[PDB]
Amino acid sequence: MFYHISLEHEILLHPRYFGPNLLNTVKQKLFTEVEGTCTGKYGFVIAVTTIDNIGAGVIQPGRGFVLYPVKYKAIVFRPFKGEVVDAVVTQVNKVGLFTEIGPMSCFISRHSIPSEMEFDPNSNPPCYKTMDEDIVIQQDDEIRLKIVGTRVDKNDIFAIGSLMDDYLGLV
Amino acid sequence: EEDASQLIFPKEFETAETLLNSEVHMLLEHRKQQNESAEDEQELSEVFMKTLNYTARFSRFKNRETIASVRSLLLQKKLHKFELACLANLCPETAEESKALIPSLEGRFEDEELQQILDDIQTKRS
Amino acid sequence: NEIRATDLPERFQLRSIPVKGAEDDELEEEADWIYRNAFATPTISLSRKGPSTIQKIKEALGFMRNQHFEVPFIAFYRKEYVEPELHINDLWRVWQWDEKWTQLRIRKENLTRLFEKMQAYQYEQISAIRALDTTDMERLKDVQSMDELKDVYNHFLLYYGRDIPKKFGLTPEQFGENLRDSYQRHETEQFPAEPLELAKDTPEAVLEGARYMVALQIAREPLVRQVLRQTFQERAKLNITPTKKGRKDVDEAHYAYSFKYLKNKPVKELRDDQFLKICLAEDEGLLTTDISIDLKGTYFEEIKQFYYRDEFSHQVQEWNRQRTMAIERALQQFLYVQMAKELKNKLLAEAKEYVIKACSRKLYNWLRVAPYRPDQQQGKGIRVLGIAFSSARDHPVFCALVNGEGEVTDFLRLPHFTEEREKKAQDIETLKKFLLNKKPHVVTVAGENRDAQMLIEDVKRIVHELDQGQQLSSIGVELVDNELAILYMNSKKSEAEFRDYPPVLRQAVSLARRIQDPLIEFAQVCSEDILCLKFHPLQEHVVKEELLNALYCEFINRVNEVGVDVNRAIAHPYSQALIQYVCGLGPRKGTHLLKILKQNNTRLESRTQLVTMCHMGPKVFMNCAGFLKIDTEVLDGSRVHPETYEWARKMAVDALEYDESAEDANPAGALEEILENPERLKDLDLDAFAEELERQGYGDKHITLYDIRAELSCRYKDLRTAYRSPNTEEIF
RNA sequence: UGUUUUUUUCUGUCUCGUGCC
Repeated sequence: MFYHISLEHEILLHPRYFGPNLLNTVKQKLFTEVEGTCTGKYGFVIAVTTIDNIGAGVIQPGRGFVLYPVKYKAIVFRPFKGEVVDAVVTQVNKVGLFTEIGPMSCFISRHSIPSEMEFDPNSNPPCYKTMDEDIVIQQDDEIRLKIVGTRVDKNDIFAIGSLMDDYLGLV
Repeated sequence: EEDASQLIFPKEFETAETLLNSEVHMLLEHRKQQNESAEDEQELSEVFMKTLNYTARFSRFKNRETIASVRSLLLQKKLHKFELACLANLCPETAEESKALIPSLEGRFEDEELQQILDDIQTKRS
Repeated sequence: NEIRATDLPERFQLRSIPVKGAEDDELEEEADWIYRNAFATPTISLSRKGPSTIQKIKEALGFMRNQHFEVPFIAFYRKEYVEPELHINDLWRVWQWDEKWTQLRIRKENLTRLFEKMQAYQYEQISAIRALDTTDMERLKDVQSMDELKDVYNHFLLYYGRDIPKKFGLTPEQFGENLRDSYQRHETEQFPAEPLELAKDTPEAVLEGARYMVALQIAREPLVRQVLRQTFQERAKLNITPTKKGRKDVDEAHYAYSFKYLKNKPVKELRDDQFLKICLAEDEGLLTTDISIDLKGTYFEEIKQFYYRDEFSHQVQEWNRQRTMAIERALQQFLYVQMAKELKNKLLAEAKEYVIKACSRKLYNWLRVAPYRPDQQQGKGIRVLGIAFSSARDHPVFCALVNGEGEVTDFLRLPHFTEEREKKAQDIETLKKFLLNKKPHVVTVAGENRDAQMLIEDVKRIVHELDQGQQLSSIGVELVDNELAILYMNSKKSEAEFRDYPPVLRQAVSLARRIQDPLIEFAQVCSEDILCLKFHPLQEHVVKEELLNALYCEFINRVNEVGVDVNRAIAHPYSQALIQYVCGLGPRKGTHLLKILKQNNTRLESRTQLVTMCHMGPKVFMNCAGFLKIDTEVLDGSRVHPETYEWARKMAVDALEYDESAEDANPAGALEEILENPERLKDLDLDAFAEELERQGYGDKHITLYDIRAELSCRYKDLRTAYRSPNTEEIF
């Protein structure tokens, strides 16, 4: 779930970047460093909206590299356990369902799915229906789910869904 | 221990600012509009494109004034910040569905008091 | 156990997976579905005619359902019931049509049941814009319309509501009929009311409330899908034009970049020409694609007049404006996007079909077994001298002299080559020593570049000048392209045959085997092994499952036409494992039969070896009677099955004019003299044989008479091609 | 209508005596 918080970071700037475009160069380096990455503390970062201020560059002793502890106002996406969101189904397989929560892909197994939703391997598009064939769930459909677990695979978040609670399907 | 169902989060995340699907959608759209201009600039990555096409399929309302109105009519209540995002994004039909999906609403408020809010949210949708 | 000890053959069970057999009533439906879906866009099976083709498909499906018939089993054994050699893709096409018909029938039954349940629920709820359960019957009956039926069912589900507890403009049916007929029979809501009055009776205070409902009704209507379906799919002049970035990125490599301003490409170029579809798909993947019919601007204008009022005096004008707005909303919802998606799906299907056809053609061209045996038929076969050199630049070139019985006799190396900058005698001496070491029957040299060709020519000249082909005569070294031997050298068979050998020896062995028995090599490979050889670049864009199925069907047909040697797959590893692509003898059944033969030590005594020893079931024996062959009864090693053995013996006796007394083995004149050469052909009449088969036998022998005569005259006939010598372009 | 080579920072112990700024 997306949020807007204030973060901090420092980047070393090589002395070749000194000049009238110092602040512009610092901003450009900041943009291509903290966009799209992920951390286990704050979660996955989408992008940066604006920068608060530029700190005082403390030149290191014996080294021309100077660090700028910049504080930027960026957004972050850190889903937690128990949250309910609305995602889209990407692929339907007998092992389980595949979805895509923005910068995440979760996964629901057949055990989580109730017994009413059977398999349709005979039909060309992998789909799940009921006995009466009234409700149909397939790919490219806005299907909800519940985040019952979380995981970070070395700055690569991958949660797990569930389909036990009622009112989880077509709106 | 981290479970949003029981309204618990780390200290850093407790002081965060909630965002709605339409809000993040328009923020990313404006960022794309700014970045596409000013040639000789590093183009967007696949993360930006996937987030855009993910948030564009759940934009209940395009007008920014709709976002302002729906946040203003909701902040007047005594619900926490976490209850401002999920309830305004999912837009459930009846109060029973909202209470079932979010266990925090069970016993926190009356039935008609939440049904009227859900009806207002549904009407605010474009 | 179910695959090997099953009542029905493996091929029959595998073909009719979705539809487990065909019933008497379902056979006609399956045949009709196959005929309707046989060739819609391109011309296929137009050979068999419309009604004749439909009858043949129905007969083949009925035979497959009853006797567990298969593709080759029904194509050859049922030549009368199906197209009599109309095309190679006869049994496989019939099986695919039957499976499609069964799947369509099952889907229609499910849709009808769902519609009936929904109608019952609506009657229970509202019976205690209405909700009527009348479209369920139409959906159930609409078996041919798969996509249209699914769209209609989804629209009905979304309109009625789909909930399972446990007056605005023209009507949808009238609008659909007016659009389909091209004349607006029904106008909009011809009433004095306008959108101002209709937007107050929901609670929105906006005039667009009814437009959304009208658009939802129009999009979720089977009639609209049927009217729009095939309007642009039938003809769509896709204009190929690279974009700003596509022009430089494609570099004229894809369909959307080859023609800078080459537009107006109709459905023929994409469907019939699979290369164009593959190029469009590849270009449309990353950079961009130019796929636009550009014919709507005039197809969408005619619909605008229909469903709208003609007068304009407030009530009439308001009704016309509301109808136009509703039509525009419906078109924006599921009018342009639906047509574009249908066109894209049709283009993808055409590209996949073209790729599959190209793969099948390549498999047919490269799979025909055309070895180069002695005299183009001392000892059985010829000694293939597989010479697979690495460089011919002072490096050891593999040269194996394998025999004609699917085995390698010996080999040797030739490190000396023309290494030495100026040495024109060391290579000649090495070649002479290698030729004198053994007595090969033919030379199979490979090639990689000009140097390899020069080395091969020098070796051939040295062999011919000094009579090094056999040590007593000149042997012509037949050129062999390094295409199959290189792949077969590093295969499972190559590794098993020789483990502590260099790759040159394996390549030489593979080249020798490929020029002695291509069928043995094809049957003794995983089919993995077949997928290694690329049939065409367009096959990659299309699904590889269709290409694999086509290759498997072609291999099975070739094996059935050429037959399988029972004794060849008993002790010789080279000619073993050839019971996987038989008509009715699946891979599991073939493996079980091979294991039983290896354990019990049973040989190919006759055609009834698997029926008498209890190794194969009656259905398996009947379906695989025309593919199993033995070394020795007289008609065992041929296409004559046990059912036609008596007829074949009687025909041979009549042709030879010999005595008739229990002719199975004892009288050898009509059998041996007839097999040696044609004794008498005018004695056996087609009409008399057909009458005898009809009176006694329960089947006409008009088409099977020629096959029986050929089997009696020639046993173990090979369906492979002849030895194809490399050409100039082919050699290069 | 041809032309033979590619591997690299090692490393040593504890004790005593003598001479020099």
